[PDB]
Amino acid sequence: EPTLTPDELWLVMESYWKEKGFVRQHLDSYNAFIDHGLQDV
Repeated sequence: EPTLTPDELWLVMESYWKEKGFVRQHLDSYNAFIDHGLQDV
């Protein structure tokens, strides 16, 4: 079978950034600090 193309693999990676954003590391980790961070200190 004509395996995919190098152009359908674009549509997989296009769904990666419209689902989760680009500022992930700051935003997501701080989100966990509110839940389980303050209570343990």
